[PDB]
Amino acid sequence: NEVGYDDIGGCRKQLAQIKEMVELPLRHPALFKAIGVKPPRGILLYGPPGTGKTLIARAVANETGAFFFLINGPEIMSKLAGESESNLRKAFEEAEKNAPAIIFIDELDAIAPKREKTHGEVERRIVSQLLTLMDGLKQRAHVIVMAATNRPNSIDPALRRFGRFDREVDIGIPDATGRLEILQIHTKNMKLADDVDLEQVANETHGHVGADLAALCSEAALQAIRKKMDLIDLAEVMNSLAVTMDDFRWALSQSNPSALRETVVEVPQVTWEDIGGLEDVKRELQELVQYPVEHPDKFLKFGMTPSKGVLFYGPPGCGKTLLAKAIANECQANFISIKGPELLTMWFGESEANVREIFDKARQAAPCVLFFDELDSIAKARGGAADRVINQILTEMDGMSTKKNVFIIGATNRPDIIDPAILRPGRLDQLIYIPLPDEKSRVAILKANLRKSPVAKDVDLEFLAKMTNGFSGADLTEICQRACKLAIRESIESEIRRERERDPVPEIRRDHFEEAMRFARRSVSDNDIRKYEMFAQTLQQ
Amino acid sequence: NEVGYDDIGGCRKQLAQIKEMVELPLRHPALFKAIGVKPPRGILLYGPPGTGKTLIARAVANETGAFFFLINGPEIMSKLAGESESNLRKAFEEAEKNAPAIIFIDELDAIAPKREKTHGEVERRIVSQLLTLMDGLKQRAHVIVMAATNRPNSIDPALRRFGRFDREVDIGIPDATGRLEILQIHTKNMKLADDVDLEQVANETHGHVGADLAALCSEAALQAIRKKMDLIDLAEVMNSLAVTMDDFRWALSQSNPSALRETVVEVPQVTWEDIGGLEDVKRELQELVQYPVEHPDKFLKFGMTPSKGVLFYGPPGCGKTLLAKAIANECQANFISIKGPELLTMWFGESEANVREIFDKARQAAPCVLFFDELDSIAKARGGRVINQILTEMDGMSTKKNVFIIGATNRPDIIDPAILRPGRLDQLIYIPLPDEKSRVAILKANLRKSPVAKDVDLEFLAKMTNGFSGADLTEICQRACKLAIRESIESEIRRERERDPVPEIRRDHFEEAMRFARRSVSDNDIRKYEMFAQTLQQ
Repeated sequence: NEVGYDDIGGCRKQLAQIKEMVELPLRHPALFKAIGVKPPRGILLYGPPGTGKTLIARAVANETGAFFFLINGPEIMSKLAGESESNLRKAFEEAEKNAPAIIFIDELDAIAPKREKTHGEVERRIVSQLLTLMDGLKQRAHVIVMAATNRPNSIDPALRRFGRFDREVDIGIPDATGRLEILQIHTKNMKLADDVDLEQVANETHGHVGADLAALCSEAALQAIRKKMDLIDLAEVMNSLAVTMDDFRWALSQSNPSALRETVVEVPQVTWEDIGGLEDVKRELQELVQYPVEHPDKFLKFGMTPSKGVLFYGPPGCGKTLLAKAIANECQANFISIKGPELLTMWFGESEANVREIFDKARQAAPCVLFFDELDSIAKARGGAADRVINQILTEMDGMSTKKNVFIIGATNRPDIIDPAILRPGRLDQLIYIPLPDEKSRVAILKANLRKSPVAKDVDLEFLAKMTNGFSGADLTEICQRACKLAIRESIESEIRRERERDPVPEIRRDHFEEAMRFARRSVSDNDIRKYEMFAQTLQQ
Repeated sequence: NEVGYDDIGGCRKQLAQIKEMVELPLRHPALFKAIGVKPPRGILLYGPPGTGKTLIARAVANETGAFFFLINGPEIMSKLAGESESNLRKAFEEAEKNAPAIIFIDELDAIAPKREKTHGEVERRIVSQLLTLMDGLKQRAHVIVMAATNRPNSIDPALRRFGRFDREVDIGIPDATGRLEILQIHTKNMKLADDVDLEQVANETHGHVGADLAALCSEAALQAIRKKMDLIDLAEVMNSLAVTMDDFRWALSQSNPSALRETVVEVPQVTWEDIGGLEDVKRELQELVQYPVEHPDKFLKFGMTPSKGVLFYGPPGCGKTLLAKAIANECQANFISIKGPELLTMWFGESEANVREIFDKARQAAPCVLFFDELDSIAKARGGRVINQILTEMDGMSTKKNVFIIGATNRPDIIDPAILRPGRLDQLIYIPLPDEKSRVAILKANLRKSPVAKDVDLEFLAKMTNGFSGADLTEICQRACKLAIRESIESEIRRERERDPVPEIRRDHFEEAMRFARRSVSDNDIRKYEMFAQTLQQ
């Protein structure tokens, strides 16, 4: 036993939560009379698999100094019939006499799956044996258990019956800083050529696993092996560990992550400078999520509970999406975004428990903001009514208190045919129309265009911002892509003349901007803007 | 064994009923030749898990003084195959050898689910052995068996056949004062700092259960442990039992609700001051609700037992919802609200069979009034199933045992051609757009749970909103509250920026919120409701 905190760390919030929730037998054995009962009587761990949850349990039992005693879960499935209760009853009786015991089983879906998966008799008998051993461990000298599950829907809800397995602590995936921590710890073994800071690697990667970052580190060292020709039993590499930034980018091009397409949960990094204008609107969207978190006395002063979200109907654009990202960044709260295709999956695909799973993820990862987009798509597809999604949405938000403040940010192209029921109070009625973005917002968009972009003189960004009033900010990012395409068309094409004969000029100029402002279009028409301003008739009841 | 009867509470009506039904072994065993048969044979216990039904059975066995012997159902499933009759016939013969015996079986659905879900043979061997034991206890010296079930439909319907396990006592989840009672129990063992009276913690923790309140009272002390920097094995962490209201609202902020999104059954604390006006309407509603319950002599005078509910149509407003809550408050009856998304869930999604269980919970929860909302949304979603079982279940409901069905409807024409027929809910009632006295009651609801002072002209806003809605006037009240809070943030930001809360909304905030409201009803929308005032001289 040689593990530590930092090995599979990075997820500092969840590891700090499990630090606060597990340390109660550590140094405080008689405190259970003061607290009344231990909140750990079994701790469930759902997430994308293989994220070092087993090493998380090993690390927390190392820091408590308790008898860890890992039991491999599918070994019970690997035992023969009639003796499958061995190494579980024996393990629990071993942990009964050893009072500092933090039990960790793993792959509980092998042991205790969904009720549809429980065909056969020995599997449900193993399930019953484990849960009866668990509630037999009532207090029983401060012994707890930990599990390793995919998601709570895939396991037996009889184990999720409370009084046992009541703690759900959602390790999930790390952020760019957490992936930087995992990448730094896994590169403690190796040595790099210092041509990369590895924050660009951890920021560039998306949806990976800590074991997948171990695979990236292994493939970078493998590329260091692959570059050199086969030395005759040589330690010429063992003193010259020289993995490069080229090795890391080629490893990133090769690797296929596993936790891809799972819904991300963590706070994003926008820091409010992408957006501009709508100062009372941005103050309102700041306050509705921040002051429930930062000033509970102010909503304790007046007990009238504010709404738990908005509806950003308006023109199609990424400004509402980046605004909703920066809201959770400035609140420093978690963020889950469920866009249009995922909403269409419940109507085309017909799995309406997914809405329950998304809101359960939102509740379990509180404080959080649920961003929703393209909500009219399931209704405009019907046109050319709620249809299993919107009624599910109203079902979940009705069962949603102001405590565990899940925030619901909608985004809609057309407010006419979305839902009559969302306009009523008690539901989510905040018709915050963000307009087509004006000149200050487009200057902020141009400032965001400078991010990860070498910039110099000669560019007339103010002239383009003055011309493109009707062109939206998402469309201004589109013409930034067009000008980038025109620059990339001629950058290395300039120096390929040198190689054809035998400077990169890494700056976009104004002629590329003029060609890009010739080529494109605009993503709005005025006959949509008039029905956007149709809601300005809201004067008097 | 240390649990007293007063240790568990909350469900006062349910605990009174189960003390009424279990006490027949207690002190009067010779009463069985007077009553003929013992009315408990098997008592079924449904409800969400974590409500302390094991504690309830232990406490009722402790006040009875009977041989309890609780067994948990999955321990039978934990045993080896072919010897699983251990702790089943052994347990029932152990209860046979001791006459005051109250068997409690925890998690019956792990033993006896529905029979088609009992794939394989040994599950129904165990279920058959248990039920043959159940009717093998014919009288057998006053033994009865209780069983912790999750839901009545989830267990085998053969197991609830009249003769074994036919007493349903519908424990359910507790109400707000029941939550206060369980909170007082869980804070009896510990001590707080008395900044909160624990009513203000318990009157909003909706959808929570006794295990949830145990989690609240545990994590409040955990927050108190989190408050100190470090105590190195010393008794300052034990004597300073000083958890705060901030710790309790933080604990509710870190509370995962177990039995939320469930049909709640509580008495709703409205007390009639929310809605005024409509003297004839309120007279006939308290007539048709309370007087069948509290005056059965006048309804045994004559035989025309009236309708089992009414229909409310007109504009979409919260006044009829709080009205339906307040009538059940005034009769002190239970209340289950069936909402629009709940009714729309079954029709597009094919969940129709749970209507048979919602009406079953209604029938168990009698006397009660059922509120139904937005029933035309299923009707208006035809152009862009479930209601045919509401039209079956109330038709299969007796003239007594009130389960009164209150409907909420936008368009009164499109709902149902059969509900206006007598025998069904033929009492069409147009609850109108809210008028001046109703809006005064809306202002009374606005100043309810609100800090108040002078510079208020709520009557001036009432006269500005003369022929206009009151639910949108409540929306005006949250808009003015939102205006007052954001200017009540800037009052204290100068003290923190340079280095009073003003807890009353002023009149300029209300007159600014006047400009951010819309007519919810239209004049032709009023006219198509008022066309149904055609019921006149024949």
